[PDB]
Amino acid sequence: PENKEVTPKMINDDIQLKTAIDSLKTWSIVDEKMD
Amino acid sequence: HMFSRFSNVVSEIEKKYVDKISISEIMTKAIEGLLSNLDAHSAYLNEKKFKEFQFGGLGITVGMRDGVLTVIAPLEGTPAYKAGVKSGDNILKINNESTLSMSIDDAINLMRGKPKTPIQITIVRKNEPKPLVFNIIRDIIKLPSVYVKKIKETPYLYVRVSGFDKNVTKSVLEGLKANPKAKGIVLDLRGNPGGLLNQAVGLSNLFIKEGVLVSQKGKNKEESLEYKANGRAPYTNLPIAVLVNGGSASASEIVAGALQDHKRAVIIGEKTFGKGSVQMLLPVNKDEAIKITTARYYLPSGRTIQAKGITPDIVIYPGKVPENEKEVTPKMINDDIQLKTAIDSLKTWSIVDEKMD
Amino acid sequence: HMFSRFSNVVSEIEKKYVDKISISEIMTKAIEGLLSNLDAHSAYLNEKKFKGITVGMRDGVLTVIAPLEGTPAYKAGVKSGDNILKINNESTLSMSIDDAINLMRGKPKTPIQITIVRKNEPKPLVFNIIVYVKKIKETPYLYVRVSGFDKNVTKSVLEGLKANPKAKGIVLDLRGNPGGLLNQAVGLSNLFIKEGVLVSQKGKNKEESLEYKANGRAPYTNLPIAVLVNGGSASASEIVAGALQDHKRAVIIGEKTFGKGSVQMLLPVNKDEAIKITTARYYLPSGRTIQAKGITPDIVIYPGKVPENKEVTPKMINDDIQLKTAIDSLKTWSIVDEKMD
Repeated sequence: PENKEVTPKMINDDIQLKTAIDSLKTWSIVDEKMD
Repeated sequence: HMFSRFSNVVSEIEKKYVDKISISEIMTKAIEGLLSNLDAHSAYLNEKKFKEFQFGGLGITVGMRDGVLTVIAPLEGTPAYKAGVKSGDNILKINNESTLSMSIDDAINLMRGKPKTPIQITIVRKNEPKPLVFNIIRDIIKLPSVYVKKIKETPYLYVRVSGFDKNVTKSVLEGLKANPKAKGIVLDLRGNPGGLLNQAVGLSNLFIKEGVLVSQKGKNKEESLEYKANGRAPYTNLPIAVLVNGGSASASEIVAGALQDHKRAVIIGEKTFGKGSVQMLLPVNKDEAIKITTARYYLPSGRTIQAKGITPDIVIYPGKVPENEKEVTPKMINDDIQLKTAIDSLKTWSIVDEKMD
Repeated sequence: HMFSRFSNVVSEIEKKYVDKISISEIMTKAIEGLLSNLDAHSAYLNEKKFKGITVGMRDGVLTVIAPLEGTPAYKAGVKSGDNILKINNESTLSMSIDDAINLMRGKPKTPIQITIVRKNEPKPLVFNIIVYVKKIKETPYLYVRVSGFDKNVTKSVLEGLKANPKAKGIVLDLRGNPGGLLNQAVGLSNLFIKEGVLVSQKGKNKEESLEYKANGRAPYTNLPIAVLVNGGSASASEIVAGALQDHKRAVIIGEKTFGKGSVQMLLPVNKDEAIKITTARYYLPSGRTIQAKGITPDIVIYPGKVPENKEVTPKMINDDIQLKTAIDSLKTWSIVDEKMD
């Protein structure tokens, strides 16, 4: 939805990649809270 | 005795002006002009206005952005939402009078008044090349704000807070108690204009055990209040997933901001409408008083809400996710992608919990 | 004393505000607030004008933020908003903010060549920086387009009309004219009016009520006139339209005008500070004022296109319908003149 390395260009092209990055952001937050 | 600079200017204005205005009228224009020049949210109450200050309305919460009047968020139960008023628009006129320069207090006075009284508002929208005129009738409709709805085929609830009014903490606590088998929350704060601070720290107190919740600090050492969590937090481990949107402010970012800094939740949505400040009505004269901001609340970290806002950890925008009765059906989740993403962040939280179990 | 109301408020602000503000800072906030609340046009002047053009990005195109009055380049003849092609032999397709200010702005009194392409000009015009009359084709009516009420405008209009002794009507165009010097505006209206009152400045005092009366040196009393006005005309442009309309010396055609009948008398108040307020307002021959009801044209017509089936071409007339109406009102004037003759 709209308003050598992985730039945000193709991240927006496919939604499955974006969901995987958001799933990793949630993993980091839970790790920090439990730490 | 630094009034010399003001005395020189006022000495020539009263002498060479087209009209006949007394010193009293000129000074009132100076007091009112100075207050409106400090910041947006200041106003002056005269002899007549102050006495009458101490029900109903269209439900529009208003605030100024970059010098232009804008609507923060219309409440769901009020006719403003039903009429078609949306957040982010610019108010141009009300009752056929211009909105070039006023304050929040008088603008609220225009909306508020006797119920069942029609009001005409002209609104300029980004997507509309021409301003549109809206006719809205007033009412005194009372609707519950906080309600919990279990989501089907998931252990995750859905707690929507429409407004931070009184007894929100009790309703949230009872709603979470009514589902002892729950294993998640979707704390929806989208389009929440604001509410009371004393209850915002109460709601977040259910989740945070140790650590400051928010701190108000002016330019003076005293009056610098600081709210801290108590040891009676019952739900220090249950997963949360807060939803925010550009129509949330004024203790809609105290609940979201405090959880974000304490890593108690995953803020999801768009950037919030940055609005953090405390306004009081200090009396200055016999029956004249000024409304001047003195202190803001800084998030547990120490950063400020005005006017940066809350940047969600996951940024998304409203839309339909691509596809190929007292509960949250799978259908209603599909219309808005922001609600589906909030459940997705809850699934990852559960998986990490099981892995670390 | 009289400062009791302000002293109490200014102390509370200095004591219980979010930030720490000195009395000097709060005084300027109060001064600038008072002038703004007095009138929209009035404004407090810090360092006045004695003590040059900024280009920003808006909708993907370059726009001018604020032009300075003291820059001599403004009087040179450089017009903003044009499709700029070259600035000192530099490509304008891709420039930065720092590049623009360092290139387009330089030391004055030095030759600088810019290439600008104008929509109406078939070829680009090269400008080096160190109010016209045009006969309308196939019609005996001239076209006195006054873009701005600058100096010598009255002399230029009178001289240009003397170059066309066969004149039979004037489309006096005052559309989109912010205004200018009153003394020149009265001089322009004095060409066409033999006797009467032109304008009158008035304030709150019986003295200083200036009144302007026409003299007998009007050369073009009987020449037909059809003034064009719109919402972009202010001050001196409304002075001519109102003075002619009240004297029945012209036919005003167009839309309603924005009243700007006031005088902003700049005046110092301190060592390096000044104020600007309204001191006199302009009242048209009848008596009614220009601010802010403006001038109601006799023949009201909004911009549009006419329906299909060195000089002013017939094709150029068709683009704007107001110009066609002004020529039509001159044709009727000629017929009525002939009938009584």
